[PDB]
Amino acid sequence: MEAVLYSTFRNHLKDYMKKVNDEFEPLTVVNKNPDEDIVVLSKSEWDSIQETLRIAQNK
Amino acid sequence: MEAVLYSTFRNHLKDYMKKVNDEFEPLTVVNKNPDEDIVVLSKSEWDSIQETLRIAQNK
Repeated sequence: MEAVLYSTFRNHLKDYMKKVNDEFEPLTVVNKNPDEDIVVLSKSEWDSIQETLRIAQNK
Repeated sequence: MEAVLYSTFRNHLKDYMKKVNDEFEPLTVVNKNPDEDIVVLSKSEWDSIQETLRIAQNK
């Protein structure tokens, strides 16, 4: 997964939001404090994951 | 899921990163352009999802 330093993510926030949407690929934001670290993905991909999970549970 | 306007998310980025970590709960960032919309969650929770998916496929 693409990994992005916090400062770089903050400095280019809209670009990264467009990237995860346009690429259907998540990224990780890297902090010096690991308890701040996050994953960013499009709502479309998140919904894909959640719909797939519920469909798979039904099947 | 908690929904956060883009401007509010940008203005309080570190607070929201700490929130998704401390709460083990994702949030959605709401843009005027839906193709910019994202989900933010902790790396810990993402890893939980991915480990669970692979374990469930094995079982």
